Amino acid sequence: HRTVRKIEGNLLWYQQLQHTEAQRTAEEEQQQRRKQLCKEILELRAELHHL
Amino acid sequence: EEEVKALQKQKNLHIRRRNKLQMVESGNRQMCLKSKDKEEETGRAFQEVL
Repeated sequence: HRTVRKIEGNLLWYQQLQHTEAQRTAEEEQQQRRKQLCKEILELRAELHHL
Repeated sequence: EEEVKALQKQKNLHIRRRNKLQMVESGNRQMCLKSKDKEEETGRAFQEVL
């Protein structure tokens, strides 16, 4: 049961670590979408001010 | 995305309210032009009394 825990928890650990690296590429797409939304908010606020 | 939806809803509200204000203002401007003709008619009736 001690060997099983060492095997499973190291696998779980490195899976979580790879999931954090794959999250960085999703963070770049999310940052691009956030820049797009902030640009759209600024355009909408400017149109609202003119209205 | 909620903020964009809120601003879109506010933009649509301001577009509708501005269109309504322009209808009120156009009706009012037509009433005001005719109320100027009325001010000239009542101004003539006032000169008649003088």
